[PDB]
Amino acid sequence: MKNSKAILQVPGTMKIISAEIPVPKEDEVLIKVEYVGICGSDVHGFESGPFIPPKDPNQEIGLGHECAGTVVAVGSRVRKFKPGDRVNIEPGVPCGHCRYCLEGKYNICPDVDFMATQPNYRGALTHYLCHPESFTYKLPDNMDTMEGTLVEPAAVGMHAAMLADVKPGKKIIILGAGCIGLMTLQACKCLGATEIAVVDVLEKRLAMAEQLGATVVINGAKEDTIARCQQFTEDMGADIVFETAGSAVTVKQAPYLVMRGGKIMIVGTVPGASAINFLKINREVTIQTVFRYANRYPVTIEAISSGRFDVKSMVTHIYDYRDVQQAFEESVNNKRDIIKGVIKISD
Ligand SMILES: [Mg+2]
Ligand SMILES: [Zn+2]
Repeated sequence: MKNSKAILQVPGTMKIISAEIPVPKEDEVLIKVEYVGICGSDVHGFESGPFIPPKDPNQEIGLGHECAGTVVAVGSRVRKFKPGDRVNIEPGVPCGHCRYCLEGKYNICPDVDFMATQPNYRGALTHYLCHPESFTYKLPDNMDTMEGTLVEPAAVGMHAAMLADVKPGKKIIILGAGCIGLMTLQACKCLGATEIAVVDVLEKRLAMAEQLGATVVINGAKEDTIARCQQFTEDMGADIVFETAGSAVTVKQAPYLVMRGGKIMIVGTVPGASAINFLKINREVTIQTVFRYANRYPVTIEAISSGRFDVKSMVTHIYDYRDVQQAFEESVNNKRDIIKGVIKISD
């Protein structure tokens, strides 16, 4: 009957204020949010605010973009969905008419409306929200709304592996065993790769990498990453190197890890500049940045529903919605022990 939202009142400080229940436009669904994931971008938003200040002096800055729930109402022209459907949402709604949308790259649309961002700052941390039916997806019966929430980061890794043309016979190195690195690992497995090395510095993440199917795990703090990778690839380098931690160490490392003619994929981020040794990759190596996802939700939902892609095992912490402040503090303070945290929104 009533709504509320968690707002970034000032960087580092969340609270929950009242909000009106949105009315779905004729092509939208109205969803009762049940789970909201916490990823790097939300934690950075909590710490710094959005990097474009709101045009409005006292704009209510929402947070959260990975979410799922149950349809409560639908707009008058919605046929795909009905009240009671459990769904997730793809949080980036592109313009649909620019050169990039029309060319199959809507993810890089210059007018994408992405949750908890620039023009509108609509956060998924709320009891009720509206979303276009075209970017909402029904969950299989064997997939709960917490799994539906984690389709979004899984889609990030799926898009990277698909962009990279992962295939059997391609040796893969994944730099980073955080959430996105583990998603990329499982995506590489779904695309048939059989030799996957995963590099991180935390033994708990490498334990999870091995559980999720890494062929070899390498602790860059206790081992020589370049030497161990050269052994892994028989001194030839890997066909594909994924950089997923967004750190300077890893990006600068990837040139030394890839084979001639191979690919380096930068899965998101990299906030600072990084010095690249192009001499080491002068034989037609490709470096490509990877940005969110395009047309990946169905195949990712498929992969999770089948059991081949395990997102439930990645959830290490579940926070109640009214405890959202601690959820974001711990996501900063105890980053060491969190693979993936989610926020449960019950009444
Ligand atoms: Mg995400
Ligand atoms: Zn567009």
